[PDB]
Amino acid sequence: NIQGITKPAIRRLARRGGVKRISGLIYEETRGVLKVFLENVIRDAVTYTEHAKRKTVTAMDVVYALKRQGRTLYGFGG
Amino acid sequence: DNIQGITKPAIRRLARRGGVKRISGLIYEETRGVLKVFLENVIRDAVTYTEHAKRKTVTAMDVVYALKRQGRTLYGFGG
Amino acid sequence: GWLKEIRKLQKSTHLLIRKLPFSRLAREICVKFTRGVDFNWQAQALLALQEAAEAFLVHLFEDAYLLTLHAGRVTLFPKDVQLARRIRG
Amino acid sequence: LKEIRKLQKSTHLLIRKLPFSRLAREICVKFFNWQAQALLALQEAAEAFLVHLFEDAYLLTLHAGRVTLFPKDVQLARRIRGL
Amino acid sequence: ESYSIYVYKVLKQVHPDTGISSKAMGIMNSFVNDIFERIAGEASRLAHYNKRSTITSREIQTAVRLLLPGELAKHAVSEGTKAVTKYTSA
Amino acid sequence: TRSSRAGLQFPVGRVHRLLRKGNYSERVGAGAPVYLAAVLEYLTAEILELAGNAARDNKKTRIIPRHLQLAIRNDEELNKLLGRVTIAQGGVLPNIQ
DNA sequence: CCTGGATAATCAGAATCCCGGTGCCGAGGCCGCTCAATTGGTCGTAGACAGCTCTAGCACCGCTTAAACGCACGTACGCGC
Repeated sequence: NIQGITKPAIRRLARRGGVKRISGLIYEETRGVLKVFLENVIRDAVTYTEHAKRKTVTAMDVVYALKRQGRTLYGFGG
Repeated sequence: DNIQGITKPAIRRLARRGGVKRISGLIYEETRGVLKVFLENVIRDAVTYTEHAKRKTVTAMDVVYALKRQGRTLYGFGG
Repeated sequence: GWLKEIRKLQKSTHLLIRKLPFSRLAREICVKFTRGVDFNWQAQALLALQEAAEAFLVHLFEDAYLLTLHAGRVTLFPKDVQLARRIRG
Repeated sequence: LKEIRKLQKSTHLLIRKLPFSRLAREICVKFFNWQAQALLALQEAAEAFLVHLFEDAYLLTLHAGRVTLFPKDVQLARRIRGL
Repeated sequence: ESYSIYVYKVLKQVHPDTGISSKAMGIMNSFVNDIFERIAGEASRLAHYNKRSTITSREIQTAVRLLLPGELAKHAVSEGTKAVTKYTSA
Repeated sequence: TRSSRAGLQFPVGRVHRLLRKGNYSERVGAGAPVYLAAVLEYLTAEILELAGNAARDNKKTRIIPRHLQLAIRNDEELNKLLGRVTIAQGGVLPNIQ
């Protein structure tokens, strides 16, 4: 399931960031960081929805978890 | 011109405390650069609190509140 | 396409990671912190995670390609992605 | 390599008080009365910011193989920090 | 009024033989406030999020769970829950 | 004393006071300040335990700000909680990289 | 003449403890006011969660074409010197 992040996907991601020669294990360095990041948002976001006795993380629970992480997402506020 | 009060041995101690083996030449001015642009963002954000109350004595509380606003809290000056 | 592919995705604005493997990875992470139970994920909540993670990854890559040229390199290395995760806190 | 293990084990202020006080009061008139506790609150955070910025810029130094600091070292560390 | 007497009672509880300086007590008395705000603030925002106006012991619990990392949360969740049951059964 | 009922050393009534007069909410439960004072007391005991151990490891009987810096900077869970923190008269960690 | 090993002479490699002076400091604990936490009557209302409806997430079942896995060549470039 961690190999769902494909090789031209990370290539396009680094191409958006402006990287000319994208390396090898870099592709394994990205999904690792993507495993570090996406955990740290989800560990907070279900913690918000478990206080209201709910089994569904909404967009606002993602916004609150990201505001806890230090970066404010705009275009998902309901 | 009080930017020369931050002297080359002081910047040398600041670099040797940070684990620098060999300091370059412009680092003895670059510090005088960044301490001119960091501290100013500490000064005005500490004087506006002084401009918020009716006072002219800028306490350490305004300083630690400005450093809280910038994002680096300071210990040892609350009460 | 060294001078061609650099000027296309930056002018473009849509997603780069596919939605369904990202959703599967987000669910596989979500079942860890829910004591092992299935969990409903809203369509806005998955796209929010996607838009956050894509922006975070391109920011981490554009903050590491400046470390690539610092060592006289044009080839990105994981030493730059582990150094960019050190001067951020 | 000699005094590196001397200041890291110590805790005293590297920058003197009165030049730092005059430097702070030069910015103060750009926008008063400064307590002696407020000058230490201005000096401790600035010194600990300078030492930490040099420590984080030295990681940019040993990334290119160099051991000597550079003007590009203090301009690349604050770029990732967003300051 | 400050925490310099109650933190000192903790200092004379765990490692009672050692002392402290007057400067470090300036840090500690600040430090507890750094724990006091970020837990009670984020809990108050927890009252503002899910349509509430009451901050019970459940709010501070998930506020510690949202702020403290790992076992520092997993042991602080067993310190306040132990204390609130002792306070309720007085 | 409500702190004697909670078995704490931190004042319950004072924490409830700063929770009510501190503009946090308008209806503070009775379980909130006991939990908050216990969490404060636990973390202060945690940082004083590492401060009290690093004092004797440095052969000193009085806790200095350097001992508080050694308590903070030599703990994974305390450094993760206290990320954007600085210590007055505490210096830095000695390390050669 | 040459050659194996025995021992005789050698200047010149750094830092460290201490008297010789001190000098203004700063902590854990008692008296016991006093006023803000205790206790309590009284007001005052929040959501416990159980009813109820209802947009919406899960999951499947599943159409076409955009997209990814990797081979082979191939050359410029992090790094060795």
